Amino acid sequence: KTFGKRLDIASGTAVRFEPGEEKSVELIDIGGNRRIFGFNALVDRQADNESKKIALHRAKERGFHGTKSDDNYVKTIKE
Amino acid sequence: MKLTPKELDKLMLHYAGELARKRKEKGIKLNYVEAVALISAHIMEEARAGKKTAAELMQEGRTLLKPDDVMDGVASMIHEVGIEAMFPDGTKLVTVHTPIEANGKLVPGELFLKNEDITINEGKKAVSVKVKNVGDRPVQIGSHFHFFEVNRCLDFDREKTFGKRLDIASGTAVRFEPGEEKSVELIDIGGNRRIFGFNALVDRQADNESKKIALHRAKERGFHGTKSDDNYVKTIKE
Amino acid sequence: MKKISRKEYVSMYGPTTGDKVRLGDTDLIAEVEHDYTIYGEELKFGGGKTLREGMSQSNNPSKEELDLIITNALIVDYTGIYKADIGIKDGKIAGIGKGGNKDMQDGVKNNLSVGPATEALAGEGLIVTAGGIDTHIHFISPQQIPTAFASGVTTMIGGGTGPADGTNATTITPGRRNLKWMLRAAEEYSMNLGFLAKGNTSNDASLADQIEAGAIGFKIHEDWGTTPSAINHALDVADKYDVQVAIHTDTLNEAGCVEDTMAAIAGRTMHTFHTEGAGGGHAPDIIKVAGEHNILPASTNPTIPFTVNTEAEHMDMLMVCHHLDKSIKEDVQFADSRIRPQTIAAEDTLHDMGIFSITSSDSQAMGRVGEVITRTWQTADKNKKEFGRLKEEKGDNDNFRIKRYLSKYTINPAIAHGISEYVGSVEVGKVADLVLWSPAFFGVKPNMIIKGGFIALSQMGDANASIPTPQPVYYREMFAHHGKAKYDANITFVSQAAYDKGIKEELGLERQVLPVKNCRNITKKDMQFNDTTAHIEVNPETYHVFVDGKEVTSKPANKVSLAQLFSIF
Ligand code: NI
Ligand code: NI
Repeated sequence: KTFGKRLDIASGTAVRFEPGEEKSVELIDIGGNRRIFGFNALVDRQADNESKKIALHRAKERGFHGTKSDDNYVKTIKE
Repeated sequence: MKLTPKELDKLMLHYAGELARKRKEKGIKLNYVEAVALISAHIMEEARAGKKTAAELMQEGRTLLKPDDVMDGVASMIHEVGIEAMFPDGTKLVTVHTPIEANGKLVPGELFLKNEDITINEGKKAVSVKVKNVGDRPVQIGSHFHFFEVNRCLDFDREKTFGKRLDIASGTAVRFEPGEEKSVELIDIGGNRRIFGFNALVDRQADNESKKIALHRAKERGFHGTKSDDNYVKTIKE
Repeated sequence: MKKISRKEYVSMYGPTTGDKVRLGDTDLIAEVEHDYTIYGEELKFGGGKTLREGMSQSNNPSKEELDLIITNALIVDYTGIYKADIGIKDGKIAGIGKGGNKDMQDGVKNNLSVGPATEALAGEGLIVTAGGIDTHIHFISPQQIPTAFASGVTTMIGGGTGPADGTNATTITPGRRNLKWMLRAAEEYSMNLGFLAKGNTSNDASLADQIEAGAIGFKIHEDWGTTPSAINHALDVADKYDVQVAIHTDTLNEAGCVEDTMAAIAGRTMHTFHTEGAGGGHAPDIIKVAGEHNILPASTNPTIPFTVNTEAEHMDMLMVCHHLDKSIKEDVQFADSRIRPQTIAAEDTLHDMGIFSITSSDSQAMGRVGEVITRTWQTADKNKKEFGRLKEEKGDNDNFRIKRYLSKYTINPAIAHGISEYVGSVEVGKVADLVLWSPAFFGVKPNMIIKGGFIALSQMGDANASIPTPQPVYYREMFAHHGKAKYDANITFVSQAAYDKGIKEELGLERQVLPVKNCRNITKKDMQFNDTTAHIEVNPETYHVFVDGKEVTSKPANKVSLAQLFSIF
């Protein structure tokens, strides 16, 4: 539910998560061209539904918690 | 005649041997050059005659000169005489090993060694790993090969061998015959422990973090004795 | 053959083999290991002395005649602590040894020949070390350069464009045009200079362009975003160009924790700034990377040595630079996870153990550019007071500890940034960047700086006085500091790629331009006297530090040496 999104807070502010802390946050869509490069190298391309599957698969392979990408993943020609 | 450079060199060698034989007939004790040339010229003439095989000539080159026929020190200087001769079936290399036996005391270049042993890889603790060759072909491993990345047909506990090499003399090797099983000693690799090549299983700094990547790569590529746990978690660079 | 008492001999020519000298007001004792002199043939300059035409200056000199010779110098270097004469020819160290005239003296080699072209510098009773190398410079103000020069630093490596907010946080000179600005500004200064580019990008072309524009490496700083993707890309480009990478890791653990950063590094060579983490880094356990083979761990001087005033000072400093508020619990939580007196205490002992290998400044960015050397020797003195004499000592001296701490700001940073073939030690063939110390003032206030084989800075009295000694005496620019002479005495370090493309001629640079080299194939094992690798664990709750299973800590100091005895302010 958080793909292509960022925190809906004041620019340059931050949200802290203490060890064991649980809280809810607000997320808005990223603007502009929605070209996501860096951050964990999970997308590194245009953000859309087709790239969300690649990102979910990469996240699951790299042990990012809360990632549920369906098994029997079908690879594309460029991953 | 259409003589080649090889034919001119061999003609010169034949007449050097002829001079050596003449001097031996006169009763002169031959020196290093004369002995070498005499053996070489005899082998060439025998091969020209075409009545003997190359192995026969290898054995016959050792009976030409008795120890009393050469100067003191000559026998210990001639380890092996090699000569290429043309037989009826073409050019073959004939090498005579230790043609002359030593009879005097003069040894040029004689080595006077201390009787103390050399301790190699001092300060390196050696572990022992049992290895079996389940393949049908012989495998030989050198002293500085990263033993984790040996032929995938060898079966052993690969996890215990990561970042290690054989604790043997530098430039020597351990052989594994098909089906052979034996234990070897492994020491840690020294220096910066930067392992590049060998199967492209590490290609980075050797440490515990990279041992997991190496184990996973080895298991995916079918290296025997590799037990890397399932549910492997990939890193950002693999 | 005559007998001379040791007292008068040392008063005339300095300490000889077996003599010991205290360093500053500390407890560190240096013992002279060897002497290159022939007793009775010492070089002395003055009226009626030996350094005269036909006696010690040759009337038929060799063709490798020296420009400058330093007589009877006590060399303190990582290669040893010994007495010799240092000969300088053409900006390089030409020889170390006896020195003199072969016509009248026995053991003189052609590279140590004193002739009519040689200047004499007396070093009897003085210490010669290599110029210091500071590798964590924020180029915030040009006035930092004279301040570091007067403390014994001869090479500054870092990044920045000035008092801009990006530079106030990061040692980054971003992009080709800003690199050109700083490279042309560098022509002003008496200092060896090299600049780090921005590594905080995932664009390989942008990374490569900065290296080809003259940068000697990358800085990855969390203020520009220290993410695993940027780390991976920057390391790939650096491996292709043979330049160093420095990193200021993510304190907020935003993209990952310390092990994720190590996974992004992927076993490649990395230079970590302020590894203990008060200056930034994964809270609370960045310090664990100081035991890894591929890490070159450095510390910044504000945390060493650990004192009673350290924690409160760092807390208030953090509240100011980050504009934090004491009434906000989240700002307090950030501050508490950041300071950690436990890691600060552990850092001193890790320096004593050889786990930390480099000392640096973090200048005007929570660090003091004129105090790297002084705080290094204060840390050494505090560690000797607490833990006693090291077990690696050979004799009633502290020679091993002296070498270990001296390497932290001379040879190890030079190896780390690929300049150890030019600077970093008193060795033949190297650039003559030398510092003269009187032992009473060792580590805090030097006598003079020799830059490129010529005197560039020295203590000096008033210009109208009949002699150079009378008051007021302070550090003044010498002749190598001025005119076109400063272009011959100073080096601008660039990458090999930029050097091959003629960066010197393209930008019209008059300083010497040299390429850095051998940056990617070095590990923690390449640091002199600081090559200890160990498994470091940090408790997530108590913030305690364990090295190889044993807790490591130091106690704070209520008073340090080399501080209030030597300075009016
Ligand atoms: Ni920093
Ligand atoms: Ni900094």
